Amino acid sequence: VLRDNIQGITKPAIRRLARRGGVKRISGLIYEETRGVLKVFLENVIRDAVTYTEHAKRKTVTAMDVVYALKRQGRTLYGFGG
Amino acid sequence: VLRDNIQGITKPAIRRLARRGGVKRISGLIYEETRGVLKVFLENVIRDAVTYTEHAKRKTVTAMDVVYALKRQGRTLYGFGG
Amino acid sequence: KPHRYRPGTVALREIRRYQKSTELLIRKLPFQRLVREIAQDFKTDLRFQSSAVMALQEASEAYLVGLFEDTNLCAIHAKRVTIMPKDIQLARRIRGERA
Amino acid sequence: KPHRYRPGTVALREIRRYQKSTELLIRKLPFQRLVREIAQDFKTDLRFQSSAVMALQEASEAYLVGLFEDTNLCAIHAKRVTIMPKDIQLARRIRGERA
Amino acid sequence: RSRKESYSVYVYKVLKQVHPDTGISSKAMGIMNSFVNDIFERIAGEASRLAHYNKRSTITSREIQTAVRLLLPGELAKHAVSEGTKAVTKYTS
Amino acid sequence: RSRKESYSVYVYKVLKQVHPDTGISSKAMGIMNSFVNDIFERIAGEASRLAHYNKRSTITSREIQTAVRLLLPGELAKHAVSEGTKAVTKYTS
Amino acid sequence: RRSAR
Amino acid sequence: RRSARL
Amino acid sequence: KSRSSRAGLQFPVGRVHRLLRKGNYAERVGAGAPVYMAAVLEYLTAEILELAGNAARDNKKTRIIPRHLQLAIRNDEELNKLLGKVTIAQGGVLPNIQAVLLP
Amino acid sequence: KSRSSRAGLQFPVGRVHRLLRKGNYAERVGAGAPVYMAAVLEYLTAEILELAGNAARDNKKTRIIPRHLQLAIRNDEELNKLLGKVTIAQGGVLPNIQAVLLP
DNA sequence: ACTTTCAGGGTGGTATGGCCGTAGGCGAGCACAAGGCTGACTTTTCCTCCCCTTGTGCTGCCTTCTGGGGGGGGCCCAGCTCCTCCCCATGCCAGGGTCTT
DNA sequence: AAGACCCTGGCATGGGGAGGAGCTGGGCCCCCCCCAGAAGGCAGCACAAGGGGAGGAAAAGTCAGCCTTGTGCTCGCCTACGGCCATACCACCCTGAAAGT
Repeated sequence: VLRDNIQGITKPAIRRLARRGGVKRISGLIYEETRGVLKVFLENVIRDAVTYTEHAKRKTVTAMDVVYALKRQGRTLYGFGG
Repeated sequence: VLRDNIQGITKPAIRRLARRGGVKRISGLIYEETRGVLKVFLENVIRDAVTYTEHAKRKTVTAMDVVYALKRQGRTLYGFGG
Repeated sequence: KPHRYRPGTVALREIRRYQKSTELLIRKLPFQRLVREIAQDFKTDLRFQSSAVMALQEASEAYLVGLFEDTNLCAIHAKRVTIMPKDIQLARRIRGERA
Repeated sequence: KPHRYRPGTVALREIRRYQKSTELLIRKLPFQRLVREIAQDFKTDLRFQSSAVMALQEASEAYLVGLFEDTNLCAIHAKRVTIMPKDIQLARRIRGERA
Repeated sequence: RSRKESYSVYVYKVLKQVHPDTGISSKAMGIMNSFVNDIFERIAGEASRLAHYNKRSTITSREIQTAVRLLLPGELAKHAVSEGTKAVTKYTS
Repeated sequence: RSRKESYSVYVYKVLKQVHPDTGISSKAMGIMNSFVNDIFERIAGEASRLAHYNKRSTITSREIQTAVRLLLPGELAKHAVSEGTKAVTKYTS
Repeated sequence: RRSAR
Repeated sequence: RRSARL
Repeated sequence: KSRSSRAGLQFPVGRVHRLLRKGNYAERVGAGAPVYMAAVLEYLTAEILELAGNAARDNKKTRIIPRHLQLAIRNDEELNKLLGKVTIAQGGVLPNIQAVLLP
Repeated sequence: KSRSSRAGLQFPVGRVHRLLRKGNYAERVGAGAPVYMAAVLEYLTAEILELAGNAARDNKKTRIIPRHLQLAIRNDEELNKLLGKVTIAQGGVLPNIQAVLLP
């Protein structure tokens, strides 16, 4: 069933994200923390993106719904339409 | 009102501000840092307030000019109109 | 010699006293002089409403109190009780005021 | 025995490699499954454009990279090089996300 | 000079509904007025964008309801929507 | 028959002005489109609020100029204001 | 008189 | 043919 | 009966409609839009006023002051999120000391 | 000639005028408002393109990719301040490492 | 490369905005005091910063199996477009109730 | 308490959006295969953390001084209001061309 896919954000993937941020040494408890942070961020944007989608009485979440949900969240994304 | 008016933010005044913030011990180099931080914040708000006033061809910086400048800064202030 | 409190108890008393109150903690005349000194660099011969200066003072004081709370968190992070300039700098950097 | 690099230089090698590149650092299919699973809790039988999931991934990865920069700053503040969950919590708290 | 109008009369009426024996000062009432103006501009501004996204020239209660959902967090949105939907139902009836 | 709105032609002309021998990718060009759409919405929104504050029903080059001053920081606003006034002077004359 | 949550 | 500030 | 009376509200349904039309948020404004917005604004105000009045009673006072409004907003996490970037003039701060600082 | 060419720009003065009128910003739009906005939009584009194009030349390339725009944007303090809360897709990050980092 | 939908021009009207004139009201400035707040000095004590030692937790290298990713194909549900027309929102005239001074 | 005026009512009207029909496009699902990478493990070592100690820099107390703040008055410059009138912008008719698929 579609459950526990947050483990698909593997330890090597988080290390790559941390390495791009300049981190050298990463504690073992970081990976559970980063997964909890990402889930909260995704839940926030997806909630607003779906709200835009049901407003237009649509069933497919467009790239522009995500851009609108991000922009209202505070973060503006360039390269997917305006 | 010509110069050296930043010193009017005296050391006891900054200590009272820190106590309201829950600070127990304050370093001796904090007061100079707090004065510079306050001055930068005031310059940003006043530049926006004066810009609003100059647009309306006025000479008196209204309380709404300050409220509008703060809202532009993302620092909405209640109690002075809106 | 008279009775002398150990350091820290008076600090806690001041913390409680100034967190229980809503007064402005900066003298009004020096702050008004500072505001007029800053604004004179943009437009000369300006005039200020009383409510304009009061709004500026309230905004500045709220901003400074919030920044000091963030600085206190940064100080506790480094295993300290004394707030240092580097704590303020880190709090401003994370907040975005210096990125 | 074969040569073994001293612990740490491989970290700078990876830092340079992953800061020079701009590719997405999370596998696309696991992230897509995660996005579809989160959105299932809001509305059932949803559909996603490919660019929708791409935008979500780009936003999430940029956000995580920025958060890790802030966490690294918090770690350096505490006289450390190993980032810990308390560093993430402090960076988020100063950023205003914890509220 | 012209007269100035705000929500002071209605805020007093709402306060009397919840707390019969509690008053409100002048400075507190000014904050309540600024709060109502702030939320009105937020909801209307979001509904303006929301209607423009769908190439709509009209702002309806659907636009307000979704703007409420976007802005109000958690259970604040849930209860506000029910109050807004209940009021509109009573209004049309 | 629905149109597609973009500044791709004009960004191409501007790019050929500053960099004669340099092209721009498809993804990079879509970034420039979002940037122009983003800044247009910022200045127009600021000019709209400036006209509303002074109870003005029109948006003039003075509203646009003040909006540029409020948004663009530092030497960006000084040069943007200078370029705008130079264009307007040429447009009328 | 008035209460919701 | 179009340069700007340094 | 006034429009607010029909909707059961104590807020200006008519004046909000004038505000919606005046603010050029759209070319046209629906009939039910002011009624929905006035109900939301009244519900939010009543929510704060009940919380602020409770704070005054806790502070054994019979009048609401800006400090009481600040206590209500910051204590409720739902209103705190809504008004996260909002400054209440003469509101003070929430009384809170970190445990590690205490003796 | 055309309105754009009369002002001496490359951006569409006519297209900007429609967007200002259609976007519900004010009941009327002046004659010089679209001309002023087009001049500013063209200037801001030329600044980024000149900086981004220089990035490709220094990175011994010939075509601008989203990475070059990010390098130009984040390196310029004025452009960085204007676009502080803006994410550039496929932009990566600026290569920067702390001083305490290096042994 | 073609076009057809948008760019550009001229004219009527009128609603918006500029210019003059005015009256008052608020903002800047000046005395005066008295005292509450500030600034400086001393003592000290307690926090900070440095050093050391170590044990644990992180890193680095290897091996192997798994699953992400790429190709190729098929469905069909959902999204976009055009006609119609019916119903809601707007504008104008008239009246009267309310909420601000 | 009075009344200025804005909200409600009634009616005529143009236009917007909602249903219906139709087409088609890509989102989803499946299958196969490969090899790049993740997961587990082991050896090593380096870093976080506790303990100890010196010193110096904040805190607390005391006291002398000063400059803030409350009260009162003057001047006069600015700002909101009102009226007159120019004029620039919107809508409509007409003609013509430009970049997007």
